Amino acid sequence: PHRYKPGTVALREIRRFQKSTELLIRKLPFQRLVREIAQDFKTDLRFQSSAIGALQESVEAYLVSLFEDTNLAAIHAKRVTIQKKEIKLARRLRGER
Amino acid sequence: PHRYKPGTVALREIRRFQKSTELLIRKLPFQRLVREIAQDFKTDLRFQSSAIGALQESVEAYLVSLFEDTNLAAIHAKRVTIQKKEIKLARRLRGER
Amino acid sequence: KASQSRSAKAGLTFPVGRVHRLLRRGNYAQRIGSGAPVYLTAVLEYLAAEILELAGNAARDNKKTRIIPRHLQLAIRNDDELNKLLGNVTIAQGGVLPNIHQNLLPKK
Amino acid sequence: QSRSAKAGLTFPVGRVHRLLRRGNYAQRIGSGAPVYLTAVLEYLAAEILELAGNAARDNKKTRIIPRHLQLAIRNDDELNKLLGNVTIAQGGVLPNIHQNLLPKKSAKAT
Amino acid sequence: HRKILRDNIQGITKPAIRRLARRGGVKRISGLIYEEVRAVLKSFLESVIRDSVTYTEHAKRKTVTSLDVVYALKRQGRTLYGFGG
Amino acid sequence: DNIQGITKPAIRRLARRGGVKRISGLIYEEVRAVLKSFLESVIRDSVTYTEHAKRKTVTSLDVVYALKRQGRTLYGFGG
Amino acid sequence: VRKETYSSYIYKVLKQTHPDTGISQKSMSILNSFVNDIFERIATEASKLAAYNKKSTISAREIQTAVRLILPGELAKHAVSEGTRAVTKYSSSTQA
Amino acid sequence: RKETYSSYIYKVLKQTHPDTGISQKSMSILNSFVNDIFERIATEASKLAAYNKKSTISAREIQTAVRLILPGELAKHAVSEGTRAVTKYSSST
DNA sequence: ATCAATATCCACCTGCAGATTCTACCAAAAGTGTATTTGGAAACTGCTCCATCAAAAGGCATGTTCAGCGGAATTCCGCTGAACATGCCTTTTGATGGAGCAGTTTCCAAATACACTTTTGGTAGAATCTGCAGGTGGATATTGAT
DNA sequence: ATCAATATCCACCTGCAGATTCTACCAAAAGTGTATTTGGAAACTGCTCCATCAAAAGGCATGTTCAGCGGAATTCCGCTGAACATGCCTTTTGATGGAGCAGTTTCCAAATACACTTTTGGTAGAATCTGCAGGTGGATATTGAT
Ligand SMILES: [Mn+2]
Ligand SMILES: [Mn+2]
Ligand SMILES: [Mn+2]
Ligand SMILES: [Mn+2]
Ligand SMILES: [Mn+2]
Ligand SMILES: [Mn+2]
Ligand SMILES: [Mn+2]
Ligand SMILES: [Mn+2]
Ligand SMILES: [Mn+2]
Ligand SMILES: [Mn+2]
Ligand SMILES: [Mn+2]
Ligand SMILES: [Mn+2]
Ligand SMILES: [Mn+2]
Ligand SMILES: [Mn+2]
Ligand SMILES: [Mn+2]
Ligand SMILES: [Mn+2]
Repeated sequence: PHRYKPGTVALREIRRFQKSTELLIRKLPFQRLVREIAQDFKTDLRFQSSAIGALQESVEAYLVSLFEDTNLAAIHAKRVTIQKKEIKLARRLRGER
Repeated sequence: PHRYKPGTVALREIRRFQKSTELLIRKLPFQRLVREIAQDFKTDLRFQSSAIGALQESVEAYLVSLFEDTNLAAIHAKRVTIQKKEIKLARRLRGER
Repeated sequence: KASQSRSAKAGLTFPVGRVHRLLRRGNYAQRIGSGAPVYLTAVLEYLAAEILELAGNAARDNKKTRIIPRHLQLAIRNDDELNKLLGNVTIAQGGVLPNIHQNLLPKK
Repeated sequence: QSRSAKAGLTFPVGRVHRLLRRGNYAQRIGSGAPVYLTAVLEYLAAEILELAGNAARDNKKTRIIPRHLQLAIRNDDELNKLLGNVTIAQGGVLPNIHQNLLPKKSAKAT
Repeated sequence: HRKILRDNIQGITKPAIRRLARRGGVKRISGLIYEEVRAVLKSFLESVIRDSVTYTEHAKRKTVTSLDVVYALKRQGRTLYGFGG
Repeated sequence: DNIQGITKPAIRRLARRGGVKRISGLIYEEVRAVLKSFLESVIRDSVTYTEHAKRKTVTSLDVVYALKRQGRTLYGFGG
Repeated sequence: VRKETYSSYIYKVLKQTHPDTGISQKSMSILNSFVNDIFERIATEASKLAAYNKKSTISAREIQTAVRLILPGELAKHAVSEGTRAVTKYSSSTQA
Repeated sequence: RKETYSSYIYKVLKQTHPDTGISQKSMSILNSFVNDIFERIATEASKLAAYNKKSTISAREIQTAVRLILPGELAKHAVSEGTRAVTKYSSST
């Protein structure tokens, strides 16, 4: 049988996604979420199409921006695994609470 | 022969300094530097007193704010000593580049 | 004949006419509605008293009667809403809230 | 002849002058200001366009698309700073994999 | 029976989150990250939708436009290109 | 060196107020680096306001506006 | 040359509620910048609002939404309250 | 009948690299870019003016503006191009 | 180092979305030429408050002693990536209804434009009341030698 | 658990930078009245495009196995910072000619205006050109067990 040492396909993935630029969260599920979130403000709200996109491109940009920082908080603790505690610090330093 | 344990005057000083709001950099030295630095932009420049006051106040505020972030960085590495590598991450996770 | 001030009308003690003056010449738009300055002034005086009250407590809590910057800082920093509204504002002479991380203390 | 022409600019000096007026920035607007700005705006547009194409060029392509823009930007000390807190829709991220995350122990040639 | 659905933050699948961090260069993801990432993602959209809708409501409209999401983003320092403005 | 004038103690103090307990040896010259790099970014902006206002002196409100456009707003000196 | 601030007011408002409490020089300088700071904050978002809606005017509705955007939760609440009161109590543009 | 800088961007592009083409959305982004910076400058200009008790925003404000809102090399080149065009605008008497 | 399984690369291919190319109706723009209102650069110098220096304060520089923190070396388990299979629901292509955004016209309430009248917060500043930083001495908590 | 050596507390009282009640003059607001002007809130409605249900279609999420290897608990040690007493040089403090920043009068170069008249860049559209995504293939790497 063939087995790729752990962390090898992962790196295949990193190289992969940094080369492309398509959104990475499923469209509808996302739309759903937005809608849900919005409902809590104004009911019966119609969303222009692109408003979901500008919304999604936005969030994804952020989460990726945030992940890089998170990954730096990892390598810092002399590790290579992003832990819930990195995000805390990562967000804590970009200043977000 | 009296002597304090390594790190007991530290906190005494931490606690001592967080209670106050006195500027911590001697004024003349600071004043010089501010001028030394402005020279590179325009020669024979006169500085309002307060204009130098504004700078020290803000610069110090900034440095203090950064030291807190730096310390957090160190505690993340399961250390309690702020190293150069600390200030470095603290800044990287703030944009300063 | 007789007459009060617009501030007087709105039950305000902050200058309504002034805020209206600043609003017009402040280059924000061609027209400045007649109620807008009244509304704005109301908000301002509000917040104005809001920091003031808090800053006052800060001071009194320490048996002092005169508000110094330290109080305003301690004030702004403990208030959640103010702390957020003024997060990117630094108060000249305000010091910092006392706080020593656990990993630096023995116990207590 | 148009002011754009009367200035060597391809950008609408006329436009910019108006925008500035019906824009609420000052009571009055110096006659030369709109020129000076249209020039500054043209310059930048070209600067990025230059670096943008280059990215397309390097990728064997002829049509500048967002990734190119986003690449031109994140790789230019100048632009990446002027556009630090701007997000390019469909831009991607400069390829980069931290060393601590790479494989091995010295297996190069000697 | 026939008419049932659900609210959606779990709509952000573990595989997706994994992908984002992948593009962000993360190689090894500890399991507590996911619900964590979700937590964050939620309050981001929450923060942007809010301000963004405050805009629709002011326009007296009932249709969130894109220069709606956009001005909301700008307001907050996060500026977006590719949708107007 | 005037930047050297920012004594090892001052760095130490700020770092106390900052909550730091133990300071490694390198921190000192590093902190100086940061500090200068800050003052520079601020004064450049500051002085530019000065030359525009066609003055020779650098007003307090000149620092203030500089600091403001950097997103570092300051209360206590006007503006 | 004359220069005006919000000081007198800031002070009267302080004194209204808490009489035996004073305010230092810097403090007043700070509270003044705070008011101006926010004044602009608000008047500016307002400016953008109107602008956004091809409207050539700043009504109270603008100052409102602005206030709504700029200020945080419980504080945006109280502000708007205070805003709409002051205005209503102002439309008693008769005897009073 | 909304406006936009698309038309000129395209010219400016072709002038140097006539072969290069600019995608639909790439164009939309560029428009944003221009409006963005246009915005920053005007605003800074507006303040420089206001700060200095002036009712007019001259090319002098526009300049300082540029200096404040752009990085060295971009700022440098801008001030040139800026001066240039405004000098040539007066050359045309 | 060698051999097998895989992923990546690089060249020729091609239908299709989206760019390239004129044609031309045009309404919102941009240029043009006085008539005419105005702010900015100018000339002067009244007036702070900036640069400069001498002289007693006090924080900093420094070399020594060594506690305890950091980083290396080590050991181990359980956490998460790789692989593979199952069938769920996301994505896609329309087709269709109508909710709302958006283009237009419209007229008057609400706002700008002075002239003129009343009112006020800013100020120089002598008279003077007072909050509190700062220096004292003794109760009271904390730290470390043993 | 027991002292000392010090740090911290706190009620107690006091002098000076600086707040306070005072009378007060006023350039400049803020207010007010009639006239002239208009930009938006309302009423009507063309058509763009947002919400859906539809039934096939498979790309992609989810669950379970397996173990490799990374993270965490743990031991030990070299050395780097904290603490400390010192006594000298650098910053702090109080006083001053005067360098430039604000204060004000000014006179046309430069910027609004309102009306026209010439020109240009967006728009629904129609004949048509074309850069590159989406696929396969054979050569060329890259991984990893052996
Ligand atoms: Mn791949
Ligand atoms: Mn609160
Ligand atoms: Mn770079
Ligand atoms: Mn460059
Ligand atoms: Mn109004
Ligand atoms: Mn240890
Ligand atoms: Mn009075
Ligand atoms: Mn005391
Ligand atoms: Mn009395
Ligand atoms: Mn009207
Ligand atoms: Mn089927
Ligand atoms: Mn095992
Ligand atoms: Mn290991
Ligand atoms: Mn002189
Ligand atoms: Mn044409
Ligand atoms: Mn291809």
